[PDB]
Amino acid sequence: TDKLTSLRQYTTVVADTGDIAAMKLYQPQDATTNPSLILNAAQIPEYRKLIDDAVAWAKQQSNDRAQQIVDATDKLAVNIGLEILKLVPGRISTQVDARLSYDTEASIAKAKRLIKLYNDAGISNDRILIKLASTWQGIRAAEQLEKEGINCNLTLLFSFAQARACAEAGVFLISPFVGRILDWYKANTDKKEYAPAEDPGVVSVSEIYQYYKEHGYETVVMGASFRNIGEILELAGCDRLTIAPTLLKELAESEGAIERKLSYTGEVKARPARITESEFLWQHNQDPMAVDKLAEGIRKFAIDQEKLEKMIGDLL
Amino acid sequence: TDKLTSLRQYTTVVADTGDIAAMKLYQPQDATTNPSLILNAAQIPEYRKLIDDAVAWAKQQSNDRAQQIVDATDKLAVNIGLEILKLVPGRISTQVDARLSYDTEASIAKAKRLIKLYNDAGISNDRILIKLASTWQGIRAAEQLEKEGINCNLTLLFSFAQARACAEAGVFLISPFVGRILDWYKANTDKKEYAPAEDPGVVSVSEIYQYYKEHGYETVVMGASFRNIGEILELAGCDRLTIAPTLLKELAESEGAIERKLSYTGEVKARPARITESEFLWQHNQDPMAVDKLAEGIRKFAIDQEKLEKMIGDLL
Ligand SMILES: *C(CO)[C@@H](O)[C@H](O)[C@H](O)COP(=O)(O)O
Ligand SMILES: *C(CO)[C@@H](O)[C@H](O)[C@H](O)COP(=O)(O)O
Repeated sequence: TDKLTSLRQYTTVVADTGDIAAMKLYQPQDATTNPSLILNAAQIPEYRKLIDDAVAWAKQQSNDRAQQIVDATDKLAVNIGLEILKLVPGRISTQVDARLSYDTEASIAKAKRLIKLYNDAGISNDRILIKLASTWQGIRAAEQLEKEGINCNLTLLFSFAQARACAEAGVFLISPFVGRILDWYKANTDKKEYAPAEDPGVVSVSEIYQYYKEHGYETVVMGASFRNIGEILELAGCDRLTIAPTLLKELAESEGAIERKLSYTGEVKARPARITESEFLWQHNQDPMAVDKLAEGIRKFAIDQEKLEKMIGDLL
Repeated sequence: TDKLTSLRQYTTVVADTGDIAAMKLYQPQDATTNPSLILNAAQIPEYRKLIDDAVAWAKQQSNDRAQQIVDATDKLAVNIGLEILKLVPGRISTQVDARLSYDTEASIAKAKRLIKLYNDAGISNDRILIKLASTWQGIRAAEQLEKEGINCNLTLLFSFAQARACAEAGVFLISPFVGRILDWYKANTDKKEYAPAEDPGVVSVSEIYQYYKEHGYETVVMGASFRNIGEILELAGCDRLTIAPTLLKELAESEGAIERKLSYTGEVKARPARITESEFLWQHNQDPMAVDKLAEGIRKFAIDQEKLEKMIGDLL
């Protein structure tokens, strides 16, 4: 049989898309969206009914234009989540407005707003992960949300500082990125091609996994962002991996069995004192790749949120 | 006569070096050092006596090796400042350990430590600027230090967010960078050469100057970091400019009179509400150049501080 089926022996497979066709086809445990994927999903013609439901619901919630745009985009992201939840047994990840990434209180508020929308549609909190960028502020938002029974997916995770802070905050799940790390190394070093074991994204997720297991942290490690099946296969054994349909297709069509790569067997070690905000800021900014890419992912996801608001704006 | 003499009609000229020869030769109003310049100055043979005083003074302050290294490097930076103050009528800028850039309290403490060292040598606070990186944390350190009668030079300033936050904190002086901005644009865009008026470093300082004067802020604007005399001449009229000896030489040997370029004639406008930390973080990370270069300058200055510690370490 196939590499996708072999991988599911070791790793829970998650679909990185807003497209329901992919859920029918690959039957993943969970799904992840983000604002770019939400923007792309809104172009699917069969999803016009979901945009229409969102716009109509928004107009019923208030008579103010600014608030209707905000309500409709939020409701659209949730509507897509609801469709996906019909087809996956596990969780949907839905990302908060990236414009709030450096504001803890606004992020907590928005996370709660989305959770309410899901709850009001009949969905309980154990079906949802609210996606927040792994800034200090997002990590603080998440720590508080976890205490209020809202589980979070900490995304755009590039630096070890970020990984340590998320563990210490007790977040439900992290999404350490692989492909964007590779992207950065190509664009900023001499070395433009990498064996899978040398892929610096793969090295990053592997080192994070080890650290998490060796200190007994229970935060789920979900590798995300992939450029090729080599990266994915080198990470077999990661708790979860979220994978775009293109690469799911490739795995499903490749014959053969693969080995588990990622494991920890040793003793549980003593945890250190919690990293403080100053230590975290210092160690994060030691990593020029992480500096660039965290900020960039936030900028891009915000642009896509604006585009989503422009689109909705034209329909009110 | 010469371009250097013409420039001093419009702008207070500051020497960007730890080398006293340059002070004798160009007779600047003020001087600036930073840790790289302190590291380079320590190689000057005539400065061995200053390293020797610093190491001897450190050994008198404690019997602990780690503390002696720290004390000696601080005392060395001050000893250099003291030599320079003999030769300039105005201020010396001395930078705090860049490893403290994201720690407000440690930065305040280090700033005070340096001020004490100068005071103990008979120098009062109106002869000194403590240099701090323009992180949110450094800007908060500076706001507090200014209230305690310690004047600060806010450095590594790249984003408008940084410029606005420093103005609103009432800091004594800012050092918006020019040449490093140019460096970034060369390395990250197609356009590798710039007319002086198009130089994005020159545009940045010009826009900051305008904003400061149009809101009546009294923070001194001192352009720093230069790659060519074109950048400097396009900024004639800036309150101050700190300039390396290489470029001072070029100005002094270049014949002709230059025209003032930077002025604000209009009406004083009403100030906005203060930028908050979240707004500042958002707007700073909108500027990919600023993101990269602030973090980088901090890393490089810290490496140079480590090198300074290695050197001192070998002499205890
Ligand atoms: C959420 C992570 O849990 C996902 O939707 C990620 O944003 C994507 O995996 C990122 O992929 P790209 O790097 O290709 O945008
Ligand atoms: C302090 C600013 O007041 C200066 O010593 C600056 O660090 C230098 O001007 C930086 O110059 P380079 O960008 O050429 O290193």
